[PDB]
Amino acid sequence: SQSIIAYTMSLGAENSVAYSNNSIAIPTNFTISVTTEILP
Amino acid sequence: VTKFNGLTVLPPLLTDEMIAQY
Repeated sequence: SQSIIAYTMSLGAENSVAYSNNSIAIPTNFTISVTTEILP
Repeated sequence: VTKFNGLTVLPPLLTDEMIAQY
């Protein structure tokens, strides 16, 4: 059932931004995200 | 913009289409 497949890679999910001259998006909820970074 | 005697020229992972999509 499970096997190695060959396919064209995806660079990200498609998301078309609905542009409008009388509309804006303002966030109402925030999430404090903690990310790591490792450098020698 | 500006061989076959053991010199293997491999193509990169992201071609000119994937850079244009980025």
